[PDB]
Formats: sequence, structure tokens, C-alpha cells
Amino acid sequence: MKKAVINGEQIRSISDLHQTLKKELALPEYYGENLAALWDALTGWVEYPLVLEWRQFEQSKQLTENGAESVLQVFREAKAEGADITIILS
Amino acid sequence: VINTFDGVADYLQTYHKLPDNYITKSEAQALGWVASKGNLADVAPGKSIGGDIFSNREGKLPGKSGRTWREADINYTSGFRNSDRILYSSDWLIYKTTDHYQTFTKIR
Repeated sequence: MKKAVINGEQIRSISDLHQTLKKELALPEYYGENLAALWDALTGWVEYPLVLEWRQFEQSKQLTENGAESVLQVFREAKAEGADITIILS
Repeated sequence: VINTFDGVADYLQTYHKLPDNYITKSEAQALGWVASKGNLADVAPGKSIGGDIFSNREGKLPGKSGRTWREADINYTSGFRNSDRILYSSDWLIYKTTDHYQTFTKIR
């Protein structure tokens, strides 16, 4: 029962978001910090079930120039294909 | 087993399919693979993850309507997966990455 928390108001960049995910999801040390790497990690590395709690999403969306949305998209696409992921947008 | 960049690239170009030591993520899962466990070599000796669709969401690889990309693990033997991947398109363009998709090198 893996748990990951993102405090959106603390995200000051897209790389900030990737470094946070790297920690929260115990991603490989070689983590590419890009969408392809994230998709790869979610479908071939990460432990499940997983609960991702994304707080202050909008705030993180502003400081990442919509990049926050593309990251959420990967999580949603991984779930769509079978990854046991529960996303909580607070 | 053929799991090196040139060996797999040549194989893809010549037979238009990956070598037999490759299986998709779903197939591996059906064999008992659990990524977080790093048990691929245990449930599927000699196999590497490969053949799954590569979305190319960030458009780093040549994009063209009708062209579909797929990827495969390179240099994998056992345990947890590495950062090496070969990327091949439906029209057989072949690229590689050794830094977990940060940068790509065209090899064919």
C-alpha cells in the first residue's frame, strides 16, 4: 500500500515535481525526470497498490506552466491501463 | 539471447520484430512478474521487457501521422530494470537511450 504526497504550493518547477515524485515513489536513482521516464516507472518499477495525494494542484499547475497537467495525465493513463492507482486531487 | 543495441537493432531491421527473448509488460505480469519485486528473471528466465508502445508524448523522437513507436529493454539480465532502451518505429527508425529517456541517439 504505497502512498505518495505532493504539496502543490511547494512545487516551484517541473523539475521540482519530478524530484518530489522520485522520492515519494522510490523511483530508480537513474530516473529520467521526464514523461517517458515517469510512464516507464509507473508501469515497470513502482510498487502497488498506490495512492497519490496531490494537494494544491492548481498552485502547482501555475508554477510548472501546465506541466503539472501532463504529469497527472501519465498517472491517469497508467491507471486506465491497469495500474492500481488511486488519485486524490485536493 | 540477443539484448544489445546493435544486435537488437539489426534484428529489428532484418525481421521486423524483436528477438525471442522479449515479452511485453502484460505478458510478463501474467507469468508472475512484479516490477517492485524485480523478479522478471525468476519467473521468465532469459527474458527482457520489450515490445510495448512508446507514446513519444514529449515528441523527442521523429513524429509523423501513422508512425507508431515501441520500446524494448537493452542490456538487461536480471533483477530490477536498468535505464537502457531501444526505440523503434513502424517504419524502422531506430534510436537508443542510456539515460532513461532524457536523451536519444539515432542508430539506424
